[PDB]
Formats: sequence, C-alpha cells, structure tokens
Amino acid sequence: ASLKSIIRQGKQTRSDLKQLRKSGKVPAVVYGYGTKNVSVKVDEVEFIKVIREVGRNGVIELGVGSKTIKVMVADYQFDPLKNQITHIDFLAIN
Amino acid sequence: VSSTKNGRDSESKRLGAKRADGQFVTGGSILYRQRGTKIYPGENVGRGGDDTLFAKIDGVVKFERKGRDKKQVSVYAVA
Amino acid sequence: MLLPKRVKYRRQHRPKTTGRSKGGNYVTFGEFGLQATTTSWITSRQIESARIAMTRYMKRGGKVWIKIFPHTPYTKKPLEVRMGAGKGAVEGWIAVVKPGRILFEVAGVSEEVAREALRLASHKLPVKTKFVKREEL
Amino acid sequence: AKLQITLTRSVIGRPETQRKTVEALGLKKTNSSVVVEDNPAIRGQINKVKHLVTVEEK
RNA sequence: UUAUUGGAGGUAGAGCACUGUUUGGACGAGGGGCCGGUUACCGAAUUCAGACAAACUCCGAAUGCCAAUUAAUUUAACUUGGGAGUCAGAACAUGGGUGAUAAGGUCCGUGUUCGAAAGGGAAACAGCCCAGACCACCAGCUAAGGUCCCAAAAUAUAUGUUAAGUGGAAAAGGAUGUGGCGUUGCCCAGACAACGUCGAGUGACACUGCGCCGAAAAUGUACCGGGGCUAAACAUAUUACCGAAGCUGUGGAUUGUCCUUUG
RNA sequence: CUGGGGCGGUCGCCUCCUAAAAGGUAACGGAGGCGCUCAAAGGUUCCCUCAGAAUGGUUGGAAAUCAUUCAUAGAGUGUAA
RNA sequence: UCUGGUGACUAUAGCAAGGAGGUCACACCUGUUCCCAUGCCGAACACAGAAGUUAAGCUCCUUAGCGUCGAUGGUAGUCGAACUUACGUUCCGCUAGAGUAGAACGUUGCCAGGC
Repeated sequence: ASLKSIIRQGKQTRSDLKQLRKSGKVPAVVYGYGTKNVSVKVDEVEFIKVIREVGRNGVIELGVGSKTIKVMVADYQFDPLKNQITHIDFLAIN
Repeated sequence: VSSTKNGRDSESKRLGAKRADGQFVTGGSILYRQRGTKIYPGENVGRGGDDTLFAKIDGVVKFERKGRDKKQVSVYAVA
Repeated sequence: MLLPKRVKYRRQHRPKTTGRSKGGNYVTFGEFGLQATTTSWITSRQIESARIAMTRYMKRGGKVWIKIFPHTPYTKKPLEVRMGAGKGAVEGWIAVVKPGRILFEVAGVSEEVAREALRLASHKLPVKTKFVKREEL
Repeated sequence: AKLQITLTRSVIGRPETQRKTVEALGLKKTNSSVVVEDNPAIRGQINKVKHLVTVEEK
C-alpha cells in the first residue's frame, strides 16, 4: 500500500475546494505522531484502490513532499447522495 | 358559529441592559432590569426590590463573569 | 394508523421544508433501504399503504423497519367557510422528509426480492426514491 | 500611497446604509471622483460599497 | 460611515444533558403457562443503537444593537418659537403567522420603487431592470438591453450540443434518441448472433448534458410582437460597435459658498 | 369591533409562544391566570438541608413509619406562567 | 525547601483506584465536674485533659478509569454581490455543533513556625 500526496498551500477558498472535488481529488489532513499538521490532497480512485486492498484498518505508506509516513485512516466524511468521499483524516502511527 | 378562547396578552416590560460596558454613569443610574438575578450586583452596585441593578457611585461600567456560569456588573471610580 | 398517544399541543406551526436531511442518512438496522431524493410530507396513510404493499410481497420472510414516524399534527377547516375565525381541527399526522433520509429497511431476503419489494412500495409515496445498500469503505 | 475612487453605478435602488457610505467617501454624482490617502478605514469603506465604485492606485 | 477594542442577548444550525414524542434489540425483577416454577404472554426499570420539537436546550453563529478612541473620511445634530398637511396605502424581493407549503388573499418584521418621477429596456404594461429632466445645440462616451429585415449596431471570430421549430408554457411515470465521464465483466486459444462457418469487439453498473411521449375549449392563425430562422437556437470564451433627458463638450439663466478683481 | 351586516364571541390587568440572539412589533393567531391573601406567610439573630432512587425490616395498600448509600433541586418556594 | 492559617483563579483544580506518614501540626481519641446542650441521645454543640492510635480525616508519590478542557482540517448555517422562481445555482468574507489528535491527578499571593 502506497499512496502519493500533494501539499495544499494556504487558504483554499470554497470555489477552490469545489473545483478540487470536481476532479478526482479529495481534501485531507495528516496529524499525529512525529509530525505537524499538514493539509494535503489525494486522488479518489487510487485511494479507493489501496483501501480495497489494505482493509479499513491498515497501514499506508503515504508520501508527503519528500518524506514518507506510515499512517492509518482515522475518519472520513461521505456524501450519501452523489456517492463520493469528501474528506479524509490521516493519523501518524509511530 | 365558531369562536376562539384565546385573545389576550399583557403589556411588554422594557427589560434588559440600559447602559453599556465602558460607559461613564452618574450616581443612581439603572444598569439592568430583570426578573430574578440573571446578573448579580458586583462592586459599587446595588440591587433594588424588583431586582433592578443600579450604580452607587460615578464611574465606568464593567460586565464580567462571576463563576463558571454567572455574571455581575461593577462600577469603578476614576474616570 | 401511526400516531402519538399524546402531545403537549394539538395545533402546531407547519414544518420547514427547505434544506437537506438532518439525520438518519444511513442503513443501520437491515441491509437494504429506500433513500429519498426530493422533499415532501408523508401523511401516515401513505406509510401504512406502502408498508402493506411491501410486506405482502416478501411473504412474511424478512423483517421491515420504518425509520419515519409522523409526529406533527396538521389542521383543516370545515367545508370552505370564510377566512379567519380561529384555527381549525386536527385532521392528520405528517413526517417531513428531505433528500437523503432513509425511509424503510429490509433484511433477511435476497437482493433481488428486496429490490422488487422496495420498488413496489415506492409507487405509493409522493417522493422520488433510490435503492441503496449498507455502506462500506 | 494615494487612491482615486470613482462612482460608476447610480445610487438609486440601493439600501440607505450604502448611500450613507457613498456620501461619507465624498462622492456625489455619478462618475464623480475623489483622491484619498490609503488607510485601513478607507479600505473598509471601499469594501462595503465595492459593487458601486472603481479604484486606481494613484 | 469605516477600521480597532469591549460588552448585553439564545435566532439559524446543531444536539438529546432536562421536559415531552418515537422505532428496533438486550438484560434482568414482577404477574403469569403449568403440575408452586419451565415457556408463552403481559406490564414496569436499567441498558445498546438510531430518530422528532413554536411554547425542549449540555451548546451556539452570521448579522443587527449599545458604547470609547489626540484614529480616517464626511456634514450634520440638538434647543426655543411661528405655520402646516397626514391617520383608505400598493406591488416586488426576503423572515414569519393565518389559509390548503390556494389567491393580483389577509396580518406583522426588513429593504426598494410607485404614491409625489419624466427618460431607456421589458411588444403593449403606476409598483420589475437601468437612470433622477434648470434652458439651447443637426457634438462626443457609456448603463440596462441589444446587433438577418420591420428597426440603430457583428449575416463576427473560435470550439461543441440539439433535429424536437425543442427554442417559442406543466407532473408522477415510460422508453434501444443521442453526447460526456468513470468502475468492472466476457476478447482473436475464438465470444458477441445466425445455422462446422461466422473473424473483433461485446456487456453491466454508476454518473451526468441536451432532447421525446405523457399534453383536450370554446369569435380568427393566437404566449417567439410580425416576417422569417437549422442558426437568426443554447453552452462556453473572446472584442468591435449601437444604445438614455445618466456623464462630457460649448453658450446662457437663477441662487448660494468661498476668496475678492465684487469679479 | 367584525374578511358585508345580523346571530355567536369579545372589551380592564398579569405570564408565555408567534417575535426574525438589544428594546418594540399585528390578526375573530396558539395556551393559561386576576378583581386576593398572610398578625406571620412581615423584621432580625442563630442553626439546618431535599425529592427521588437502591437494599432491609411487625403492621407493610407497591409506597404511610424506621435505618444506610447515591441523589443539583429532579424537592420546595400562599396563588397562573 | 515542609507544614499551617488566610486569599485569587471557568474542575487543566473534581470524583475513582493503588501505595506510604506522624509528639512539628492536625485529627481520631478520655470524660461530662464546670460554661453550654441535645423536640431524646455530651450523636451534634460546649467545657475540661493528654493514655493510646496513623486505623480514619488529612499530607506525599502512581495511574487517564469517569468527569472537565480541547485544536487543525472539513461540513452546516449566514452578511454582501450576481443569476434566477428553482423545496434553487455561482462568487466573496465570517465560521459553528458533533467528532478526532491532544492536555490534565492544579497554578499562585501574604503571615507564622520549622528549616
């Protein structure tokens, strides 16, 4: 399991988030052990791919900038209409 | 022939705050009208028979918390 | 049919219909359910009508949950009298559904039978619907 | 430094609170203009009524 | 009026900690099947999960309100006296009650316009959109709205969609109408149908753009204003023009404020 | 007064919701009260702390009374909210 | 530095659990003769003393078990603007409630005694 990420720069307005979601991209955040909070973005279909393979409770090799961080998916918001994930939280696991 | 049994109300009482936080007041100025004590009297502030809060000296008004979930008003002298 | 045993007030203001569904947006008791996609009142005669239609097609095989209850009474005047001499008498009980609210849930049958029974039930309701399954992922 | 403000849209049809701001800015008739020094206060007044005026760095 | 700072207060939204309403499942105490008890069934309590509220609240905004500053712009405010008129309001937008989530209905809150407002647009059309007419002019720039002819200005430049005159009046439902976007099946070792040949694609699902049916009224075509249109329709972008009593240019009138040459 | 008038209902005061987080705000809109009472149920100085739930126990109407623990006003506060 | 008295602070201070301490304090503790007192009970209150005890209250160390506090990111709602009549859409500011990471088994003033 290996997901790659991109760092979101400061202060996305709501139109930016809307365009971002109109792609296959998902806003997310990473926080926890040995790390400071970083706002990132992730592709939706690849995330579904790796989650269908590692399971709901599994470890991911998320790549953030130059680092790579073992991480676990803490929570996620989901739109019941439109059937699409809309936000994910990532938790560094030490 | 139908009618209603509801038709009545009482006149409104003009309760609530009467002076502002940070404003200068004179001796017996009314600061707050209420039923019961939603706000308690603090320093240099009295409480009337109808629970009215009023100043006892000249000074400036200060609303401020009392405990975890209570409030009070005070008046401080120099101004 | 379904109506509360008692209420504090018999004459209430009518609910707000704009917005999106506040809660109950997921299947939690069974495995299939009927999701609403438009907004309306459901009148407690439609609920019984749709439940009878849905429960007889399954031949008393599975279980059914009704995630909706009519809590609000609405009034209506006698036959077309002049306007305004007091509020009218109670006539029915309604529940307000907004897009995203699950309405029924079934379990204990095949996916095919569930699809058919929920389709049968959805034709008795004044709202557009959609067959959904228990979420995962 | 300095700004130049021009009233490009008319004020009739608008709420009165916006008319008071347009008058406080010093603008009077349509297409009339002023020059003012840039402040946070002036910028707040421009922000309130920006669908009516145009600004140039002067 | 704005920036900064301080404060009072329980709406929207959320939530179930209280007061009420409600759906499943447990747990046990009781009556209770029996022959006192099994089990059923019945009611109460505690629990687990999940819902509802104008007269519920452990929470709680955006705004609006009250103030204070040697803050920045601006031009009012108050007091005393003389003279009034008004006390039938209307539509539109938005927060609500009533009514039937009827009315060009009726009653309140908040804005605007009419009333008392000409001019341009909306075919015509007090209340909708743009705009506030001191008087000349056969000068110029723009707003809303527009550029085939009626009738001023693009038969304009790129890309695409529609075949219904949709555009130019409506729903639940129904359907091999056609674009866009993904996920996943069966692929030349031979499917996908026809009856060994057939020699390459063949499905489902999901999601969306535009269209079709559902669609019946009385004097005469008869909601595009008319002609007429396959773009002169509708998404996107570009940039050129037309367009008002708005702004500007030139001359003039009246009054005021400043300086003062009383110009 | 009045969604024409009549018939019916209503007319002063208090509390709540409508009321759009200051105050104010209508309808023959939705719900209730008042036309008193108290010689202590007033003043002051000292003390004190509940309902309820749970487990026991003669009478036990299940609960009257007694004992322990938990128990935020759920008690109580002359009279509506 | 320890203990005590007395203040200030939204429980980050509380409740629960485990473990240790005493003649320097404090408390349990002895008794009811006297001051005083109990709808009865020296239980409580009050007074008189120091025999015992750290058992308890209390003080110190451990734990995040319940309670309390609590971001970032996202979402709801909404001032303003622009389209529109759709149980609406678009842009720009502000920005919850719930939930997650996490904090937390108190901080501090004055006086006396002991150090």
